[PDB]
This record gives sequence, C-alpha cells and structure tokens, in this order.
Amino acid sequence: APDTSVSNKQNFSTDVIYQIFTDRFSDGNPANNPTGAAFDGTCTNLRLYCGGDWQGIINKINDGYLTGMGVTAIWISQPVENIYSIINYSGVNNTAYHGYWARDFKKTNPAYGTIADFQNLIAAAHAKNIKVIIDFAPNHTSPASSDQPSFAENGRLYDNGTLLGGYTNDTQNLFHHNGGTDFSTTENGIYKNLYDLADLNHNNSTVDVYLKDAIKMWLDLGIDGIRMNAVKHMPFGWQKSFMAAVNNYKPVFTFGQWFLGVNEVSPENHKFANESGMSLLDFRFAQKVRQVFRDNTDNMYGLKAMLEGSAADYAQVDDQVTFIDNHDMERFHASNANRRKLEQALAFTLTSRGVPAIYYGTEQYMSGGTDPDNRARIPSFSTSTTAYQVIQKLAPLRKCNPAIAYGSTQERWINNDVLIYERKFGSNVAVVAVNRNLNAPASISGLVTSLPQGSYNDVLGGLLNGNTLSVGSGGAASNFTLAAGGTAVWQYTAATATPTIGHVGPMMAKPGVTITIDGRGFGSSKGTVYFGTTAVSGADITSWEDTQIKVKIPAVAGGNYNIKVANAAGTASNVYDNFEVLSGDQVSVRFVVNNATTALGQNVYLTGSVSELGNWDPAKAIGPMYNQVVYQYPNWYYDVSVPAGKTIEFKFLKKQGSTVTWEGGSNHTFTAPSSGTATINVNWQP
Ligand SMILES: OC[C@H]1O[C@H](O[C@H]2[C@H](O)[C@@H](O)[C@@H](O[C@H]3[C@H](O)[C@@H](O)[C@@H](O[C@H]4[C@H](O)[C@@H](O)[C@@H](O[C@H]5[C@H](O)[C@@H](O)[C@@H](O[C@H]6[C@H](O)[C@@H](O)[C@@H](O[C@H]7[C@H](O)[C@@H](O)[C@@H](O[C@H]8[C@H](O)[C@@H](O)[C@@H](O[C@H]9[C@H](O)[C@@H](O)[C@@H](O)O[C@@H]9CO)O[C@@H]8CO)O[C@@H]7CO)O[C@@H]6CO)O[C@@H]5CO)O[C@@H]4CO)O[C@@H]3CO)O[C@@H]2CO)[C@H](O)[C@@H](O)[C@@H]1O
Ligand SMILES: OC[C@H]1O[C@H](O[C@H]2[C@H](O)[C@@H](O)[C@@H](O[C@H]3[C@H](O)[C@@H](O)[C@@H](O[C@H]4[C@H](O)[C@@H](O)[C@@H](O)O[C@@H]4CO)O[C@@H]3CO)O[C@@H]2CO)[C@H](O)[C@@H](O)[C@@H]1O
Ligand SMILES: OC[C@H]1O[C@H](O[C@H]2[C@H](O)[C@@H](O)[C@@H](O[C@H]3[C@H](O)[C@@H](O)[C@@H](O[C@H]4[C@H](O)[C@@H](O)[C@@H](O)O[C@@H]4CO)O[C@@H]3CO)O[C@@H]2CO)[C@H](O)[C@@H](O)[C@@H]1O
Ligand SMILES: OC[C@H]1O[C@H](O[C@H]2[C@H](O)[C@@H](O)[C@@H](O)O[C@@H]2CO)[C@H](O)[C@@H](O)[C@@H]1O
Ligand SMILES: [Ca+2]
Ligand SMILES: [Ca+2]
Repeated sequence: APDTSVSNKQNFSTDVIYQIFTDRFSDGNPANNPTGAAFDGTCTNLRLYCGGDWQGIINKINDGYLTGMGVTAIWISQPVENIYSIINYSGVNNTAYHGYWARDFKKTNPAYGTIADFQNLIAAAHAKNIKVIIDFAPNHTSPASSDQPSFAENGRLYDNGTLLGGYTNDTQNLFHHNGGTDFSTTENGIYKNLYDLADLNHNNSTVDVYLKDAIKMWLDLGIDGIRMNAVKHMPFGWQKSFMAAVNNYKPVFTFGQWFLGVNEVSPENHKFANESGMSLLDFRFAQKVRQVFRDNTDNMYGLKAMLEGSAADYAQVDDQVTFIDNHDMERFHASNANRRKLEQALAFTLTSRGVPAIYYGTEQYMSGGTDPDNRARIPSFSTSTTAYQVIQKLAPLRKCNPAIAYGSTQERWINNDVLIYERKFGSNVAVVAVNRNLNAPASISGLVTSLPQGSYNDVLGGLLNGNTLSVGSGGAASNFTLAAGGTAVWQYTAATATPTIGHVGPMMAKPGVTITIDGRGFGSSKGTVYFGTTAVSGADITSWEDTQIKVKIPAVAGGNYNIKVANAAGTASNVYDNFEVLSGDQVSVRFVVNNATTALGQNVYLTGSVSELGNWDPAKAIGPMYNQVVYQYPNWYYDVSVPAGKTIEFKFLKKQGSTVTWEGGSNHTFTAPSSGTATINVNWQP
C-alpha cells in the first residue's frame, strides 16, 4: 500500500483528524445510556451524560457526514471503564461523561459501548479509510480523598475486574500522596495530583506492568494511534519506556498533550517531543493562530516567526498535531464575531505543516466558553456551511499533494495583515495567501514562487474570496488584488525523479523492529536503506514501493542515526535525522543520588555506559534531576528508561550550563530488571 493508505499506522501527516467528544456527538444506542441523575437527554446540563456513543460514530461514518468533509481520522474520548459516581461540585452534579476518570484500563466504558461495539467501530472506520485514535490517560484514575474513602470511588484501580487498590490505605503505593500541583514547576506538576485526581505512581512495579499490558490490549484491538493525556504530568523516562513497549510490539502514531499558554515557548517541551518517542499537540501553533486571527493580539510577523522557529525547534515538525481550539479552551468562534475569522484559521491549519486536528462542531460555528461550555452537543449535521466546505476542499489536498503533508514552509509575501506562504516537497508545490484584514484589500506585487509557468485556479473556488493566479517564468506572479478577508490556495503536483524522504515512523525502537519510510521517487525495485553509515538491503527490506518502504532495523549499537535511502540504481535521497536505535527492551528505573550539594543554578545529572544514559557524553546526560517532591535536596532523583537485564555502569554530574563536574571515585554498577521497575540508590562520591 502507499503512504496514504488507511493501513499506515505510523504516519498521519497525510490525514485530517476529527476530534470527537463521544458523549456529545451522536447517541446511536439509547439502550446504553446512563440513567437517573447521571443523565440529561436534552444535554442541557453539560456535566452529565448526554448519550453519545460508539454506535453513533459508526452511523456518522456510514452516513457520509465525516467522509463528505474529507475527514480521514478520528480521535475519540478515552474508551476505558470510568467510575459511575455522580459527584457534587459547588452544588452541581458531575459525571465521567468526558472519559478521563478511569477505573479499569482493560474494560470499556459501557456508556460508549462494549468491546464488540469497539471492534465494530474499528471495522466501520477502516472500511471508510478512517484511522482511529484513542485518548489514553494513564496519569491518574479518578477523583479521590485519602481521608474520606466514601467519596466517589476513592480512585480505585481494577485489573479486568480485579481490585488492585484505592487512594485510601495505599500501602503498596500505587498512587502519589503529595497533595495537589500548583504548576509552579515541572517536577511539581509531575509528582503531585491534577485537581483532586488520584495520581498514578509509575515507579510502582504493578502499575508499570499493568499499564503496559493494558495498552497492548488496545493495540490488539486494532487502534491506529494514541493521544496521550497530560504528558507534562508524568515522568519523562517512564513515558519513554512506555513508548518503547508500544514500539517494540505494535508501533502506532502517538502524540501527547503538553499545554502551552499565550506567548509561551518551551525548550523542555521541544526536548520531550524530540526524544520521548512521541510527538506533541502543537500548542505553540494554536496559541499564535488565535492571537493573529481571533483576538488580534499579534500580526502576520508573529505568525511567520512561529512557523520558522517551530520548524527549527522540533526535529520532526511534521509530527506535531495542530489545531485552533479544543475541549479545554473557549471555542474559536465568538458569538458576535465574523465567521471569516474561523474560516481563515481553518484553511491555514489545513494547509500548514504537521497533522491537523479539528474539534467536533467547529464546522457548525459552535460557540462556548471554558469547560463545560465548550462541550455542547453538536447542533447540526449540515454540509452546507461555509466552514464545512472549506474542510471538504482542503482536507483531500493532504492526501493528493505531498507538499502539504511533508513539505518545507517558506514565506513569500508579508505585511501586517497578509501572509503568503509556500509548501514544497520534491516536484510538488502549494502556495497559500491569507488577508486577515476584513476591511481592506491588499495589492500584491513582487510575489515569487516555485510554481511552474501557468495559470492556477483557487482550490477553494473563490469560496473565501480567493482568485486565480498567473505565474510567468521564474515563478514570478503577475500583480493581483487580494480581497479583504481573502484566502486562496494554489497547487501543483508532478512525478518526483529522485528518492525523497518525507516521513519516518516510528522514530525510536530496538533492532529487528519494522519501521516505515514514506515519500516519493523510491522506485519499484528494492534499493538500499542506510542507518547512519550502515547499509541494509535484501531480505531485511520487507517491502519496497515508490511511496513507501518497510524495513527491519539493523542490529547496530544503541544510538542516534540519520536515515537515508538509495534507489536500485544507487541514487541517494535526502537525510532524515534523529532516528533512535534502542539497546533493547526498556525498563523504567529510578535513580537516587544522596548528598550531592550544589550552588544555585547548578544541577545534578546522570551519565553512563549505555546509549540510554548518553554513553558518557555529558552533553547527553540525563536531567536536570529533581530534588523537591519525592526526595529532598541534597538528595536528587530521576526516572529513566534503560535496557532490560543489562549490566550498566554510571556516574553523576554537576553542571552549570555546559560546565561539568564529575563525580569522583569509581563508576557505580547495577543490573537492570528484566521487567517491571527498580530503584537504584547511591551516595555521591567526592
Ligand atoms: O491532607 C489534607 C488532604 O489532602 C488530600 O487532599 C488534597 C488532594 O489530594 C489534592 O489533589 C488537592 O486537591 C484540590 C486541588 O488541588 C484544588 O485545585 C481544588 O480542585 C477543585 C478545582 O479547583 C475545581 O475546579 C473542581 O474541578 C472540577 C472542574 O471544575 C471540572 O471542570 C472537571 O474537570 C475535569 C475535566 O472536565 C475533564 O476534561 C478532565 O480534564 C482533563 C483535560 O480535559 C485534559 O485535556 C488534561 O488537561 C490538563 C492539562 O494536562 C494540564 O497541563 C493543565 O493545564 C494547565 C496548564 O498546564 C497551565 O499552564 C495553565 O494554563 O492552566 C491549565 C489548566 O489548569 O490542566 C488541564 C486540565 O484543565 O487533563 C485533565 C485531567 O485529566 O478532568 C478534569 C478534572 O477532573 O472536574 C473537576 C473535578 O475533578 O473541583 C476540584 C476538586 O474540588 O480542590 C481540590 C480538593 O481540595 O488538594 C487536596 C487538599 O490539599 C486528601 O485527599 C484529603 O483527604 C486530605 O484531607
Ligand atoms: O523555578 C524552578 C527553579 O528550578 C531550578 O532551580 C534549581 C537550582 O538551579 C539548583 O541549583 C538547585 O538549587 C539548590 C541550590 O543549589 C542549593 O544551594 C540550595 O539552595 C539554597 C541557596 O544556596 C541559598 O542561597 C538560599 O537561597 O537557600 C537555598 C535553599 O537551600 O537548595 C536549592 C534547592 O532547594 O535546585 C533547584 C531546583 O530545586 C532553576 O535553575 C531555577 O531557575 C528555578 O527557580
Ligand atoms: O573511551 C572509552 C572508555 O569508556 C569508559 O570510560 C568512561 C569512564 O568509565 C567514566 O568514569 C568517565 O570517566 C570520567 C571520570 O569518571 C572522571 O573522574 C573524570 O576523570 C578525571 C579524574 O577525575 C581526574 O582525577 C584525572 O584523572 O583526570 C580525569 C580526566 O581524564 O573524567 C572522566 C571522563 O573524561 O567517562 C569515561 C569516558 O569518557 C570505559 O570505562 C573505559 O575503559 C574506556 O576507555
Ligand atoms: O520579490 C521577492 C521578495 O518577495 C517578498 O517581498 C514582498 C514583501 O513581503 C511585501 O511586503 C512587499 O514589500 O513586496 C515585496 C515584493 O516586492 C518576500 O517577503 C521577500 O523575502 C522577497 O525578497
Ligand atoms: Ca447511548
Ligand atoms: Ca503525575
């Protein structure tokens, strides 16, 4: 199959995700509706169950609503079993309608449906070329009070019906008991509870194994991707081990939720996306989009800076999931606002780099404030809205024009209100023009592009007041008027002669695992695959076609390798960096160093004899380590993904910037567990 096939679970760049709040989409099976005080059929009480379910989604998939829009992927509420409690908050009744209050990761939420219902959903979707993504929140269970066990379900955790433990009397330490987070620091947000939710302790062996076993179940059920909840609130090392588990079994496209506020640019966030084994929801993109197109707090210059900065900050920018709003933000469309604002933002997102995600109902001009006002029941299934049509015309471009899916981004024309950008991949090109100024047209002269000579019709058909583009030799466009609030899309596709890599997935795994390499001009005959300088050919290359290659990772030493391919004739392609070859199966180990004093601004890091520990290279050391919550300074701790059953040598370091102070004496030594977790505790050697 080609790169665009529904079967491609490793790449979503050619797709368009539709974010569904299951309960608020469509109640296709009233028989499974919750009853009494936990339900409101009218969906007037936004905190109770409204009845939306999997059967409903199936119906919507079957009746053309999503397909007619060009949607090729869906992201649904967490499917696992949630508590049944009806909680009274501020005099208001609340339910688990959102799917975030888990009780059993190996069962389904009966309100959504049964396992059989789930299987059917998967089948229905696939039959319509729609990939299925599930929300997964292994960071906590549900609302609890250690002092008052009768409150809710006491964050109880079950294993396929078998009780493991609750928040009260947590002798095994399945959960964290450090109060609630205040988001003052990263460490703080990880080792403390979100709201009143029972925080899961991933260092607990039972929890580790269980969670890993659970995801396997869902993978076995046929999912195509995973949306990881609050990744900024779980230990990074643990998550890396989780991704390894997934990748070394059945790799699927995974992206996490790492919230960013307005004007917020985080290096920690970049690093996580670059080395965790998963990508992230593009908050930087989303926030900038709202500023420029919605709240008028920034202009095109800021939009361009975000695009350029992001492309450099993210090793795999094309893996970031873009959006303009979500279940945790106020709806993009303001009641009294000009609809063109939303239309423009949509078009921008659909034609930009990454993986676009659209929050259900956006296309219906839904308005609403923060939770739960942004989660009303979809008021219509009309295909006649302008927004619907915008998506309908642009979504498919992601499939047919690889420039949109894998291309670079380049500004071609700009002013306070206008932005004209170009996407390019091999012989493929796409040019988009946006004039956010709703009252003034712009006179466009001097525009230069990569489009061949000719005339180009607006892909939007003038829907957003766009126009035809005339390109002479040299890619120079003839003078034209860009209507007030105008938006136009011009594109070109053609055969690519030379092998071009547009995407690789997964990006982190152990030898023997099969990876997917997508792009154009690979040819039909098996060529050669390079991992760094190492060449792979023949048998290990499972399949080879023009747009996609399937190959087994070679048994090279653990480390980072750049990927390249060559056609059967020996022609090399571009290089796709940052591939991570693991040393083997991974386990999550907690490292604790005692009595490591430092000066303000100086932190402790971990280094060692394996790739996972940076192979003694301080620049690749793990950290900075933590010293407030679990353990207190001068004792430091950190959770790390290491190779199972291996004997590892390690040392600690103290660093100020890139300046490094090595721990004295001899190296510490330990043997990693074969499965489950472990905690290594030593004293800093002077
Ligand atoms: O020994 C004494 C005592 O100790 C112990 O008690 C302590 C507790 O153990 C401890 O946890 C602590 O609890 C208290 C809280 O600390 C305190 O805040 C207060 O909590 C209140 C809330 O204030 C109040 O609002 C309400 O909360 C309701 C909500 O109103 C309601 O909306 C609903 O929310 C749920 C959502 O609907 C649902 O979707 C889901 O949300 C998801 C979200 O959808 C998902 O995408 C993801 O989002 C996160 C994101 O990951 C994260 O980054 C973050 O984003 C922030 C950014 O990072 C920041 O930069 C900045 O921008 O801000 C944003 C947003 O904050 O947040 C996103 C979510 O907003 O993740 C979400 C979670 O999966 O789930 C939502 C939560 O359920 O439902 C909640 C109810 O849960 O009510 C709570 C509780 O009353 O009060 C708590 C109780 O006091 O402190 C206790 C005392 O010290 C012992 O237990 C006790 O016995 C002992 O006596
Ligand atoms: O907002 C998050 C903060 O996180 C980071 O802070 C780090 C420091 O950079 C580390 O050096 C370390 O801090 C130690 C400190 O090294 C140690 O001396 C001691 O600090 C004393 C301090 O010497 C003294 O002058 C006085 O201020 O009292 C302090 C309390 O002991 O203990 C510190 C830890 O408590 O660890 C912190 C993280 O905990 C980041 O670099 C900061 O910018 C940021 O504030
Ligand atoms: O190149 C392959 C080599 O790899 C392995 O060597 C590792 C060591 O095992 C680590 O311990 C570490 O070495 C540190 C050392 O721990 C640290 O003390 C420091 O050494 C100073 C020393 O403190 C000082 O007294 C004086 O002796 O100078 C030394 C500096 O040279 O710095 C070392 C790092 O430079 O890292 C090395 C890899 O760099 C393996 O064990 C070796 O057998 C192998 O050759
Ligand atoms: O001609 C190449 C030139 O095109 C663009 O410059 C625009 C500029 O953005 C407008 O504000 C206005 O001044 O017209 C110029 C074209 O004459 C690119 O921005 C620029 O990099 C490029 O050199
Ligand atoms: Ca139902
Ligand atoms: Ca946590």
